[PDB]
Amino acid sequence: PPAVDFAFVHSVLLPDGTPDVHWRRANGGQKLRDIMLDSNIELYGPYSKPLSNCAGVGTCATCMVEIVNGKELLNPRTDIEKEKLKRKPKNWRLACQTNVGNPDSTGLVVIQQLPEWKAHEWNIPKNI
Amino acid sequence: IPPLACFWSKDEILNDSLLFSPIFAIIACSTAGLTAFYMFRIYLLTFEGHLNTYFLNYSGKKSGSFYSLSLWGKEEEKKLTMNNTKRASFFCNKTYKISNNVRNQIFITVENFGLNTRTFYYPHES
Amino acid sequence: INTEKLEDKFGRKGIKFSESNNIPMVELKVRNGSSLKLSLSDAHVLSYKPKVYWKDEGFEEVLYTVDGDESRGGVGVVIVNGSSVISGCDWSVKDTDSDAIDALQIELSCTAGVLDITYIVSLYPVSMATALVVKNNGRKPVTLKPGIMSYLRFKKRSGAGIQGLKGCSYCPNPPLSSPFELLSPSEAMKAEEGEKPGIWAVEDSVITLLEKKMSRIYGAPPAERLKAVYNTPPSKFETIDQGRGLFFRMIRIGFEEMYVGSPGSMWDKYGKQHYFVCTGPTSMLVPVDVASGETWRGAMVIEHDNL
Amino acid sequence: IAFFGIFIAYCLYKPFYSSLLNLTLLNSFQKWNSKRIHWEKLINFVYNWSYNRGYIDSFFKTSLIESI
Ligand code: FES
Repeated sequence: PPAVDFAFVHSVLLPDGTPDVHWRRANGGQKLRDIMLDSNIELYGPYSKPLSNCAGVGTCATCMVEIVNGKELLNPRTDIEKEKLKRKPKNWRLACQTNVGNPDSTGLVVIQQLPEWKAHEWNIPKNI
Repeated sequence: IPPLACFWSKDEILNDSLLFSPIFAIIACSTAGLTAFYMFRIYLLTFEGHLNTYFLNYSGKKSGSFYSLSLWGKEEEKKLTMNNTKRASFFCNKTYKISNNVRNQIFITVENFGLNTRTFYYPHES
Repeated sequence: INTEKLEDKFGRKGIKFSESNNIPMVELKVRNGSSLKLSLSDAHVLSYKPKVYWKDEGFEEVLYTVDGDESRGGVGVVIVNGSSVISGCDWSVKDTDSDAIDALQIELSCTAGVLDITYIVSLYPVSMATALVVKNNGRKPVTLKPGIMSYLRFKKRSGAGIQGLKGCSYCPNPPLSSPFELLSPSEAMKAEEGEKPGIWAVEDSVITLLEKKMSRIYGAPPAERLKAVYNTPPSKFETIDQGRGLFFRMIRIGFEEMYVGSPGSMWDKYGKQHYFVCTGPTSMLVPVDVASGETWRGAMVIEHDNL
Repeated sequence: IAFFGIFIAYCLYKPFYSSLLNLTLLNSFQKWNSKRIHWEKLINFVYNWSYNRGYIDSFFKTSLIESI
């Protein structure tokens, strides 16, 4: 079956000093917010309270996730990721405004959830 | 709340409301229930629960600050900075039919340090 | 007084070595008054009182133990293959100088022949740290199963939940045979609503009730054989008390699956107060096989976020 | 009706380790409502209302002050 290989690196470190990766499974692409809600990984952080989110429409920058090596199978920004978050390191997307695409999809996108409240920089490779 | 708070005002409001017009009255009581709802929501989001900002699930600088030394002491490192792309978790895990496992992507999750502005003074009384 | 020898050799500012009723024992005290009663030469922790409230009595007892029986109560680490490997009480300290007053560490050391089990108990201001590391020396790959079983007492019996093992599949699996048990694996799976073999069920609740006998291991190590994403279960959960308003969190490092053990109604036959839970991560449903000479690192951290 | 509002806010925001309610009922609150499909429109409409100020702020900044 077509299984996209999310990694979902958590924001905080382990107390040992290594990151903890969870490697979620869910099929295809419908919304990244629905995948992170369904497969039980921590999207919102402190905004995970019930009325602390816009329930998927994009009117709040609360589902933001740093995505690295995520130029392969992803939709472009819907002028809401371009507007809610503006002065960012440009690898940050809204899970309720991004989508990893079609159900026939294989890929190794790795997503750092909660780019707010983190301490690592990921040392991104310079494109082009 | 009648004994130790203010209730008799709203009691007189709804008492003067229900003998006036039936349209305005039950929606006023419904908004009173909503008012109790959001005010208790405000009180719970402010005072009841963990802090949501110094919470060790959330803040990475907090996890870097509490753990001044690791869990092994003098093992696994002299400390490690520049933790690399440990997708395989150093388990030498081989790949089945998939898109990619390794590539020309060499990105090390270089985390921040410890033992610097370590205190993070908790919110004391004014 | 062998603990006096450890005191004038390795004793430090927050480290107090104690020897009463010819039992070596150490008490770790970091700056915020956090008490940690580690029984020496046993790799077994009795008591743990970190500052939860903001009083002078902010310290609260976390681990369950009775007053007299030090072998029956508290978190003890256990290593099997399939017999008990570390039952020899030859545990000795290796180094202590870790940090001044804020964070402490007592690392013990033994030797089971091919396995050099040195064992770290650290005291941070918010967390107990329990760290196992073995090291092969002989020419034999050992197929060992580590185990760190903790016993967290709850003030009220109605207040029991783990808050966060939803979504991942669990299997009712009887625990490891520890010398520091509270319930045997024969009675841990007796008179429940999970069946005795490794039946599989998906947890569909964000918090689980620990009222019944139903005891299980969370995670899918049969999925681990595929070495795909394989749905790695979360390394954290918020165990709660609800009798008084505090909670705790357990973080594993190096382990894969996490066991909980609910005593159900059978807590009356040993103790009478402070209903507990037999919780900890193991490498049991798929064991670990290191090498003919390498080392393996597996750590467990119980933390509080109240302070 | 006020204590009903207290109770609805209490089961949603007061965490499990400090709430005074029985954990069977507290478990059944999420067990009855783990779908977030008939909640995914209600929470959306209430949050968009409180965030866009009933759209009256946007309408006044669109056809009252920008009209001027
Ligand atoms: S939930 Fe409102 S930003 Fe995605």
